[PDB]
Amino acid sequence: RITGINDPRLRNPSDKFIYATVKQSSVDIYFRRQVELSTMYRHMEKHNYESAAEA
Amino acid sequence: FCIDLLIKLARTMNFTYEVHLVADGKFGTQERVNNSNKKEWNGMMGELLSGQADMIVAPLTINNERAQYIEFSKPFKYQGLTILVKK
Amino acid sequence: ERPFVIVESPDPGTGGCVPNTVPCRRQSNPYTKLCCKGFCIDILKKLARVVKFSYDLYLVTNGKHGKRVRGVWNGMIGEVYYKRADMAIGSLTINEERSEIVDFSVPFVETGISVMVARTVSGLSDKKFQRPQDQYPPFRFGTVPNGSTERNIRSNYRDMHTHMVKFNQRSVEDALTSLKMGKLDAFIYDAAVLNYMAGKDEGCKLVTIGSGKVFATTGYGIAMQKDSHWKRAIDLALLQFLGDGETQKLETVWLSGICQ
Amino acid sequence: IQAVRDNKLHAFIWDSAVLEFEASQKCDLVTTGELFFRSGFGIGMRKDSPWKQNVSLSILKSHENGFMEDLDKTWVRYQEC
Ligand SMILES: *[C@@H]1O[C@H](CO)[C@@H](O[C@@H]2O[C@H](CO)[C@@H](O)[C@H](O)[C@H]2NC(C)=O)[C@H](O)[C@H]1NC(C)=O
Ligand SMILES: *[C@@H]1O[C@H](CO)[C@@H](O[C@@H]2O[C@H](CO)[C@@H](O)[C@H](O)[C@H]2NC(C)=O)[C@H](O)[C@H]1NC(C)=O
Repeated sequence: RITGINDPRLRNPSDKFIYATVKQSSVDIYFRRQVELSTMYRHMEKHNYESAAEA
Repeated sequence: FCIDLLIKLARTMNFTYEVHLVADGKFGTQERVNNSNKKEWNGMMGELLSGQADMIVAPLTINNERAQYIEFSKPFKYQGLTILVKK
Repeated sequence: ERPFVIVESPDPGTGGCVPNTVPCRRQSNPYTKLCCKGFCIDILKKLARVVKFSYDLYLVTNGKHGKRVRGVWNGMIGEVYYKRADMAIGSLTINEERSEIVDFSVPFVETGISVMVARTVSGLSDKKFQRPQDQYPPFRFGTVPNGSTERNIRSNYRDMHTHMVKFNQRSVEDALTSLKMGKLDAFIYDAAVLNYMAGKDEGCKLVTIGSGKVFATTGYGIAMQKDSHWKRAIDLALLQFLGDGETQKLETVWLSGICQ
Repeated sequence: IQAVRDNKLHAFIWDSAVLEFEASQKCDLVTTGELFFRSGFGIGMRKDSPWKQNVSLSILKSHENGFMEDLDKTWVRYQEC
């Protein structure tokens, strides 16, 4: 159905698919300290549910 | 191929050429034997450095080490490397 | 250039633009500060970090690339010729015309000349572009003027030039707009930019057969004023950059494709 | 080439042009995958000799007019039988 972090849909974000994570988490720091992956944070900071299992 | 290119080149710059094959057939890398730390050249590159040669016309590579001692020209055919298996 | 050197407006309020970017200054000879990032930007950053030199980024105003019209050189080539700029970087091909007065380095991106079409021609010698006087008039190949291709088509098919006065003459994106509309079906331009732009598009537009039919196979280089010793140094470094697979990484972080 | 064809060895690692022509030339052999390194051929001589600059200009001169492409087509096109 999906793949790891290799697809161009994640390398180049698409308007159809939406990638979101839990805000204020360790993954936020992990994606906030990678040189090449910085742009994904640009997507992630755009819309990520500041939430929990509700999300 | 290369000799035809050589003809087409010499037809333009008033050339007279004497062509002779390499001594051993090895392309050429730096080679250092014990009691001699300097990696002396061996091959047609070493023959060119020795003084018997004046120009090399062969499908040579443009790796970093070769450009250290010898000035090259603009490449005329880009390519890569590949694997051959019986099939 | 669209994929290679990208210019962006500065940070929201600060002025020092977003990290992973280099400040650049467009001159008028309002020196507003913009921030530039891209392929050549990182290439130059690594080169300066490895040879210990400092630099500043300056753009040009007289034309995009520049040609020797009326025996006077405009553009980046002219700027380097007049010694108003010591180096030139970015989308600049190599050929005999420019090589007379300006030195060059070892190429690092293998370019070419290819034909973008819709989703019929298999070479310059094809009857279509060779003697276009048939019944069906296949019209308006792009070939953005005063660039790097007009001098090439100047002595490859001499009759193609005067037939080619009317075309899409706004930009590379205008050719895509006209192809999507249908006012034209022929486009001829550099291989690298066309491949990159055909990589990412809704659906996907099919270029011609591929790199197997590129004309005038050359490579993008770096211009510099003649007799500068600096050249030799960077030349060696460039080869080392092909050794560590640096080109593969710097391309995959700037090149991709949804169809290609 | 003879050894690996005789199944003494299994695969040969070599430049793309030579094998790309020979596979279509002899018989029954094809290469798999693509390049993992990219570079081209060139002319080499001793440092600081004008022949170097002049032939470097002449090579691009020939490339512009399709002489090299025409020669390559002539000498590799009669293959893939
Ligand atoms: C190639 O040269 C032509 C001729 O100079 C350029 O076209 C000129 O563009 C200016 C822009 O304001 C006009 O004022 C002139 O009237 C144009 N001249 C002609 C003859 O059309 C053209 O812009 C150049 N190409 C590029 C890419 O700059
Ligand atoms: C190299 O090619 C050039 C171009 O033909 C020539 O070199 C000199 O070029 C200038 C400018 O055209 C002439 O004024 C000189 O007379 C040329 N020198 C010679 C010796 O002819 C020449 O044909 C080639 N060789 C050298 C050494 O330059």
